[PDB]
Amino acid sequence: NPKAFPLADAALTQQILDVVQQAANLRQLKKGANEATKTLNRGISEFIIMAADCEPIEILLHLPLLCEDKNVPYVFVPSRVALGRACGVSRPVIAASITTNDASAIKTQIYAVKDKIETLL
Amino acid sequence: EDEEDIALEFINGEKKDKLVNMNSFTSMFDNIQNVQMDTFFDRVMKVLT
Amino acid sequence: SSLSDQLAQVASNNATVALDRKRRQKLHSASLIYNSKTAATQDYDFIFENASKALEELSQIEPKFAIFSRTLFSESSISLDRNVQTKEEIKDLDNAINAYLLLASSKWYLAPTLHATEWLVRRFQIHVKNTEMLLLSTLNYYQTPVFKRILSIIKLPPLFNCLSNFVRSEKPPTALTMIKLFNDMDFLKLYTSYLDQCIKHNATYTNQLLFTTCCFINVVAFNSNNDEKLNQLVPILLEISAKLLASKSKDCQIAAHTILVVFATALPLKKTIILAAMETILSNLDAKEAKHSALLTICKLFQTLKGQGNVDQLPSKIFKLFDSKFDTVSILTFLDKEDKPVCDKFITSYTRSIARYDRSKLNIILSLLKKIRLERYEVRLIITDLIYLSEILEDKSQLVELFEYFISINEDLVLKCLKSLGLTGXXXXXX
Amino acid sequence: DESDSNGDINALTKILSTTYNYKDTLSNSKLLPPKKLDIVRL
Amino acid sequence: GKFRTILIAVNAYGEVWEFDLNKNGHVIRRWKDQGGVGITKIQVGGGTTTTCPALQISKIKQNRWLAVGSESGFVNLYDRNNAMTSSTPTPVAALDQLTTTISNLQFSPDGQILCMASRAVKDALRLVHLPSCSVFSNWPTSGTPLGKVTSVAFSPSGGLLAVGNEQGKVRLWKLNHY
Amino acid sequence: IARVLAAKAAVSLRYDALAEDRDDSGDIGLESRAKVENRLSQLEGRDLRTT
Amino acid sequence: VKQHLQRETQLKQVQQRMDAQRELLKKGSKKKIVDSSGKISFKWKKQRKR
Repeated sequence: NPKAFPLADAALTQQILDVVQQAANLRQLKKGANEATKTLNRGISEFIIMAADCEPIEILLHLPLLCEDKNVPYVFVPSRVALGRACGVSRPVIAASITTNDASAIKTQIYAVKDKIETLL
Repeated sequence: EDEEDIALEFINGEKKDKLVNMNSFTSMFDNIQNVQMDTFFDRVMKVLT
Repeated sequence: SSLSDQLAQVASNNATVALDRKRRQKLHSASLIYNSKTAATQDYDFIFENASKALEELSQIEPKFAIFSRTLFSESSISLDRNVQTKEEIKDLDNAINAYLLLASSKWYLAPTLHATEWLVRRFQIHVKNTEMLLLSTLNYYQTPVFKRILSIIKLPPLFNCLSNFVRSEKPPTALTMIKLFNDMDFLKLYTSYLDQCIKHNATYTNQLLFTTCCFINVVAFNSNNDEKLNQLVPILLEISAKLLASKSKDCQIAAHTILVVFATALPLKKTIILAAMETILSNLDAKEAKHSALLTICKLFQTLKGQGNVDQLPSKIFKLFDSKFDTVSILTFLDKEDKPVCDKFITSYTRSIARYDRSKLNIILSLLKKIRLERYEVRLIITDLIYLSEILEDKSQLVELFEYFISINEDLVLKCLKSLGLTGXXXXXX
Repeated sequence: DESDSNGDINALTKILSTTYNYKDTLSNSKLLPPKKLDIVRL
Repeated sequence: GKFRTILIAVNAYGEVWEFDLNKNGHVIRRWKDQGGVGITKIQVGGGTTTTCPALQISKIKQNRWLAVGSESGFVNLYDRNNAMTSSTPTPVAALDQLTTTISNLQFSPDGQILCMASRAVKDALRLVHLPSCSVFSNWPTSGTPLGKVTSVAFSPSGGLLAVGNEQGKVRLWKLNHY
Repeated sequence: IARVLAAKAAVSLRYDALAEDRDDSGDIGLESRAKVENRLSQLEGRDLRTT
Repeated sequence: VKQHLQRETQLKQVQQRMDAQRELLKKGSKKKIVDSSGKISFKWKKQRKR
């Protein structure tokens, strides 16, 4: 979609969806569009992964509106069937949100990805 | 061509048919009321194919 | 057995016999229209006025109810109780009321049938004696408020034990519980013997005949796992669809197509059964709208089976019958439909039958193949027959143009069948 | 009253009378049936 | 008398490469699997594969089914007649009956059955019928002894089925159709 | 149904507040309502009683 | 407002240790690991919940 903004490449998408698959093992990951909207308002979101091929795309465009206010990074992985399978859930997931836990073992690997997402912004 | 090699055309020649599973026709009751029999039969054939 | 088991068996046989006044004020108080207090305070003479006034309105809607005013709804038929009469005379009271609930069941949304059957409820006790043909005539109105009243009277038979939790319930009996009725192997054997009784009088109506199949589809659907259960099921269902094709009515015939196509996809039937079914679809196929549904059966029936003899030539009595009811131009307008159903495994049995039986019209046999992308083995199995035909038939130039279509596409397929049978140079030398 | 003495209408009833098992198991189809897999552990 | 062989390599992210070995190794085409993030195994089938190979050169037949494993149970079936056109093809059916990492995808030698197994959870072989993409429901039951299935194999000829475990016991079956 | 509406009404609202092109025929919304009617008539067919 | 910032960050950690306790009950196969520091966290098995 042309409404898609910052859309990660083929390369960084493999890094983002690997951290998603490791955050769903630590259960540190809230799932879905209507739950990633929650973690923004609580402020406990590290960053926001979203899908690009969701039809209609307008059902998740409020998250780039919301993240610009609260200064939380966001990208678009290209396909919602991908982010679904990497999240541990049978249904396709169109927006995924990494929560903040500083005791996490994967904290280092999140901030490596987070810096690359703020690089696109 | 061998006799078993003929049958691999007969195996590959079939196509996938959508099956009849136990939850496939239970929604048809909501549209029985005052419909013509022609337009119901296509609503069966649209499920099977 | 015990005493109280045998002594409650006498209670069923005297369920209608009014003995005490309190026994009468329980039996007479239940009815279709009036509530329990105002029903017990009125004569049969009062009810007969409202019935015979209403029944003359139903005679105006259709003249078939005019006969029952001579026999059941007559003024002399107030004094007759069921219990007083002999055993032969009761079966005639059943066979009148069984003939009545066929004609009554169609006009059941209308207000006058509610006032009409109620005298035949309250005087003739059909809510106790014969509640099968009362309920089987009115089994398709389960969502309506009139069937909720019919449940609020009837002591349910042992076969309708699925609805027994919905008697005097608030909400209507839901759509799945209607399927749990038809899932039983015995309750179907009523609904056969109700329907073959209902076709013989040629009063089968559209909303009724949908609700038959919309249950008969689901019974095949709920039993699509248990291959034993389906094996004992089609003496019940296919014997309907055999008799449901014998109907003059075009509307009954389309219902037979819905059950046949659904069962054929759920269970691979034998070759002889499908060719049997294809004759009876062909034989009584008269009206316009029954023909379109009938063609999508044979389109779908031939793809259900798969095995040796899958693509066999049609038998002689079958094929010319299919040419009689379906035209070779009309089958071409069928393939050009943008629906474009999977006509794949049938036409390669249709084309081979042309090659053996008729042979006069092989211009069509080219134009059949441009319109359908066939399967790989089918084209080989066609071209073997034509090369047999190439030697036998007195040689013809239009047959040469058929192979020119196969010199266009799949050249090696033409070679490999010739390298299986005959020579490579001899076919081009033959033409 | 009863004695036995275009295609017919009774063609579907007659062949149902003359068969007792309806599923095509006699074919040796060489196509595999869905949902029911004949297997024998060795 | 003449055929060419083709590599089908899999990126972990899900990009399928198509090298051909007859001429020196060049890409023929690329196509991404729809979805498929953490991908373990691909094996093609329906013809001659490395499990059900050929005898003479005329026996070599082009395959028809392609299956793509995952680390989340997802198998994706590709009809090889249609998927070679668009180069970003839609898979036919997304099989998701397993719950863990796929570790063995082998076909029948006739190309009608797709095994799929996981070496993580015990008793985790599932058979998939083709082309209907319906998992078989009767076998395997609960009481079908498998163990942690680590190695599945079909016969080329007789229709047998050999399933390994972690315990060491190779338990053998017979597809009674064949 | 109060979940399924408030989900699909949240799907319908973001197509209305945040689409600069509107087909203005309720084309997403009638696709939303048909999913709830499928959810509803599924959920009325199921019943807690024993048959 | 110095105290609210001291109140809230203390009050978030009550949720963070409660939310981790609430996520132990649901499904899945859990691994009891202990760090070398002594803090207890869990690691659920890589298994797509259905």
